[PDB]
Amino acid sequence: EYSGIIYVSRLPHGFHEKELSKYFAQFGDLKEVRLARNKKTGNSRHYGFLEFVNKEDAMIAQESMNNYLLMGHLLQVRVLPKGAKIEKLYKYKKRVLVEKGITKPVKQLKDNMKQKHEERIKKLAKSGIEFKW
Amino acid sequence: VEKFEELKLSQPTLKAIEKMGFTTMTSVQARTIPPLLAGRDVLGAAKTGSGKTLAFLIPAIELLHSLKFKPRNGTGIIVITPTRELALQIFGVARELMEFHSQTFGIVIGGANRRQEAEKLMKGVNMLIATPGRLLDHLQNTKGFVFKNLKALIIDEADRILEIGFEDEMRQIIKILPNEDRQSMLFSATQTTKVEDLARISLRPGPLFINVVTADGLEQGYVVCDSDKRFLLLFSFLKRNQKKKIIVFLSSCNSVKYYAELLNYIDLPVLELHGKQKQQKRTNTFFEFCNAERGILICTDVAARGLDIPAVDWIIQFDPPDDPRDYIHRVGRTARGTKGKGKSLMFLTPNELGFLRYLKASKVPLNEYEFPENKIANVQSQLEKLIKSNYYLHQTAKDGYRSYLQAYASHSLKTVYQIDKLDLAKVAKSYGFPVPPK
Amino acid sequence: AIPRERVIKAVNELIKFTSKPEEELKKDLQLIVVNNKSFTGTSKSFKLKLLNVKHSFYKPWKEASATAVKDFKVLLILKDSDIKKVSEDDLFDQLDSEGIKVDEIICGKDLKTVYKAYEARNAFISQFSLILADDSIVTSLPKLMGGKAYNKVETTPISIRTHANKEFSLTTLTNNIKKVYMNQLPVKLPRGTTLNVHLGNLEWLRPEEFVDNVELISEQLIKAYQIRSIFIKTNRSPVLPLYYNQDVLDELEAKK
Amino acid sequence: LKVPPTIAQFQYTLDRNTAAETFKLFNKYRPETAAEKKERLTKEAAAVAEGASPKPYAVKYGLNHVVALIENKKAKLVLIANDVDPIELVVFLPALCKKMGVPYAIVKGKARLGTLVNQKTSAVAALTEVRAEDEAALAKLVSTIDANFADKYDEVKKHWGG
RNA sequence: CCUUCUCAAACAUUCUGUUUGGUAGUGAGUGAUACUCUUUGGAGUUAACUUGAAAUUGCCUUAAA
Repeated sequence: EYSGIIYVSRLPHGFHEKELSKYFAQFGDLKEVRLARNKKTGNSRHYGFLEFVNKEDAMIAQESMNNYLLMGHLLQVRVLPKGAKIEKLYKYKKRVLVEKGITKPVKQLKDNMKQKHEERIKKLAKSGIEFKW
Repeated sequence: VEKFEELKLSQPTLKAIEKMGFTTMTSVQARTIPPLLAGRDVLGAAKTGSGKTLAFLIPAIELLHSLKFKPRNGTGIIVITPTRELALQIFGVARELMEFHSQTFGIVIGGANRRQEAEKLMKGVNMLIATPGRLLDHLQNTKGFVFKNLKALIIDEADRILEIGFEDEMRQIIKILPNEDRQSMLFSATQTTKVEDLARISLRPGPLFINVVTADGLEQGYVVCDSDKRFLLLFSFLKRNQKKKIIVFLSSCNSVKYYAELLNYIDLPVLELHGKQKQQKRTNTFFEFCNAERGILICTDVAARGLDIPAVDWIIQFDPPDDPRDYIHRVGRTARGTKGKGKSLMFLTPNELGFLRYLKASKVPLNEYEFPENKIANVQSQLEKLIKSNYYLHQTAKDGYRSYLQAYASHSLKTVYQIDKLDLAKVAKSYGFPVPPK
Repeated sequence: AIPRERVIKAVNELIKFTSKPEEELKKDLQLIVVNNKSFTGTSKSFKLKLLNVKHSFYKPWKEASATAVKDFKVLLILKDSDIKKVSEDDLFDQLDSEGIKVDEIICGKDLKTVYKAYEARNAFISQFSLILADDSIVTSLPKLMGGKAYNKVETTPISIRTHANKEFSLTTLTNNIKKVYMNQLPVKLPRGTTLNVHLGNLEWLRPEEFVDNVELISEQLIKAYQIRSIFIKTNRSPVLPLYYNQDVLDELEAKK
Repeated sequence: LKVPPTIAQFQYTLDRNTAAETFKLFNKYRPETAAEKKERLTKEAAAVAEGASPKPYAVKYGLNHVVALIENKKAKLVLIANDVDPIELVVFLPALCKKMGVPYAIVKGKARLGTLVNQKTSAVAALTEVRAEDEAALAKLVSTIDANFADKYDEVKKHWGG
């Protein structure tokens, strides 16, 4: 027997849990709505998972919408086998750069410039191709 | 040497021969043309594609022009030219004379249009160019409207003709043909004596035997194209900055025509050869290419015979031609050649790799294959969105397509191509301007 | 700075590293790398730069690529109302002098309509290399051209100020496409600690062009941006030293 | 009464939405009105009377013409009404396009098709080559009629209705 | 059933010239080379590739009734 959840792919831009829950509630109040968003550069992965109340609500909403078309996108939506356990994909965002540096004085960092460049000329010396500086 | 003046034939005949650019006739021709003039049967054997067109040809307009006023209705001479390719070519040598007047010339061909064919036979073609089997169709059907008055019979390129599988066609035609005043001739360039015991029919006295006489210093290049629409950037073959010497095989005159203007618009050196050129531009082009270093030309099995531009970097075997005799053993072209350098590639729609095995049944170890992109998007749209000859009419670059499928069509067991799969069917994935070609 | 002979032995002995026997187009490209403490901070900025160079590797890009597989060619983007003003056959009378000709002059209107459909898009822009645009639109280009073709300094548009003052007329397009052509090599200034200007193709003019390029560019950008260390390579290469500057290094301690 | 499988394939049509989309498309393509041709040809009339032609576009709607586009084959999508006075006329299209692999689509009403074409009726209106603007909307559209209509409705081929 | 930042000043009067500014993406994935970093926290940056806007679980009411 299948699951109560509905897999949804093909999710256009401007279609999120506002719109997900907003629309799909018409099939009954849904337990869960998740949209798979991007770890950075905030936007989605264009698919998400849902679950409503009972298997029947999933029947209704799915089959009603399974091939439904919108904007440029026809939305392939279908249930899953027993369970399938929506787990992960928390709401993400675009996590801004945190800049810590540079705690050390030019001692070890300008050193590591030195030793790193010296051993660099070592590296090109292994190539081997002979340079200077 | 044989020239136009001696024979004292009609002013228009040889006067028009003066328009082929020939100032005189070769030794194979000198060994033949006046020697033939008689009731004397002739059995030609000579260099491959040595120019024997004129040689055994001029009998036709001679005998007939002496009988010119006569039947004009019962078709005068029949040539049997087996290969769809060479058939259409040597018909290109039926076009030879504008000053051909009294004569008409049947193109009688496998895969041509029957209703068109006999629909033109009712008009009493004077001299015809056929292929044996469906010619049996028209002497079983139309013979009354054609047949009985025949004058001269010549088997040209007896090569596969006399071999097994055309024999029914033959022994039936000659058994039916009006041998009474018929002039029997069996021609080729080079073929065995087994022709003889296979020639036991249609030989009466008078004849005499005229003979005027893969290489491992070369490896045969190899390519596998899955997409049957397969196209190539010869620029990366031409990356030497305009300088290459490249020769390119493909099927038919229509096709070389198409590729000629097309690849003219991808802006490459463009020089081509086919039956539809006169002898004038065959000279100008091929000898221009012996005066050329940078460039390419496209030659079908017309120029697969003996013609020399040396040290060609590349022999493109594209859309494999007729004859594995020539295909395999003409490779003393590059090496052991004029001792120039290069190799020879053939672009293979996939399933036919057994042809390869046939070639490796002919036991040459082969090597190359690299990664051409049939998914280059440009060349995909760089052809079949743009329209030209099919942009003149709805009947043209088609004719390119047609020609390809007909020459490809004549081959059944000759090549490995299965009646069932790609021959002709799944190759229709190359069909049109419209793609995917279902 | 810097010594001439250093980068000259690097470029010639570099020709040694490329002397050993697409993939070719991968290998032979010579790239100039440059670093710093940090590049311009906490802003993704797509602004490009018009470099002043010894000459342009455009013309060698053209002629040597006239036989190439990719066969690059030219674009430019007009505004809405200038299109009908400047025809295609107008601007052809002129550009020829330098041997340089555009193909297609389109409106972003047509990018937003016919050239959307991201495969029709990216397939329409990816067959190019050198790009043009106009500033007034370039501000609007981020959303239209989309996140793909800003991944190549190739495809990302150069900008230009085409409009004259006021009510633009074509003369400045005629001479100013030459201005954006001959002396100038656009280059991009991303985030992070690292920027490698894409420089040239080795099979083009003798190192006499390229080394001078290295000079003018190198000391050019050294000035304003206070770079840390400078390298050169050929697309593949373990980096080649030229000017190792720890002087301005200590500026790290200046602010911190 | 029980109705033959070749009928009752009408009565299965495109939904509110998909139809709505199809007309979102074609309503771009209205074949120009009569006063239109009179327009352009009057203006150009005066022009070339005193003082460069991209290929025009529309939907190709002639029934004879339409079946003519098919069997070549040309067309891309075909719209077929559910009501023809001699219901005979169209019975063979849904089979035909079938065997020819053409995207046929049943859209309800002959007034509804007839109105996009500047006529009172069509019962068949179809297009083959389209401008590049909507080419994607086409590929997806036909993908939508495949997916909606075509997919699960193989059943209609058997099963006398009624 | 949505429609896209299509320009600025400054400088010098030249049918244009000079100069500084102004632009955060559909996503998915290929990836061999580096830079840089900071205490494992791997962060920002480095050639150039495939793609039907493809998929699976990286903690205001008159655009009504």
